[PDB]
Amino acid sequence: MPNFSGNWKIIRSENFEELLKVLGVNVMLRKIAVAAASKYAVEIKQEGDTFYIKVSTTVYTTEINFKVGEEFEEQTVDGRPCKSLVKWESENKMVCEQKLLKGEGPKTSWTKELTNDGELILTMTADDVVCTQVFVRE
Ligand SMILES: *C/C(=C/c1ccc(O)cc1)C(=O)OC
Repeated sequence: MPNFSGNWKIIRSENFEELLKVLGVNVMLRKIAVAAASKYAVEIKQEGDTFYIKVSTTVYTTEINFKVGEEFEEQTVDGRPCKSLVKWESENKMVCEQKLLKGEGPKTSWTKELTNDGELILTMTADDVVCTQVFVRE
């Protein structure tokens, strides 16, 4: 039965560069990252509240596994390791709060939501800045 499970392809990406700026990435790498972002693909497998997620671009791929409600280790958008915890906020929206393994830095979070119109919306937050990325089924 339809849930977050599937193969998703990005169609829109708002404020990605601004987010990277907040995370201290230099302009030239930001521009390359924006260009790289238009090939973001996401593969999800969901059973109950257990999730497998693989995000990839042209040259890079990362996988996470989590159970809602259970702390796990992942990276921030700028590849610093963090402790993560995901909770539901409604039937098809989840919110992840993150804490840096080492160091100090901006407060980062992310959300994933399946909409009525069959889109996947990712938001990624760093301090004051919110990046939104919209995906549709392949
Ligand atoms: C699901 C997910 C995907 C993602 C998208 C863009 C970038 O840059 C990293 C990761 C996520 O939870 O990331 C925060």
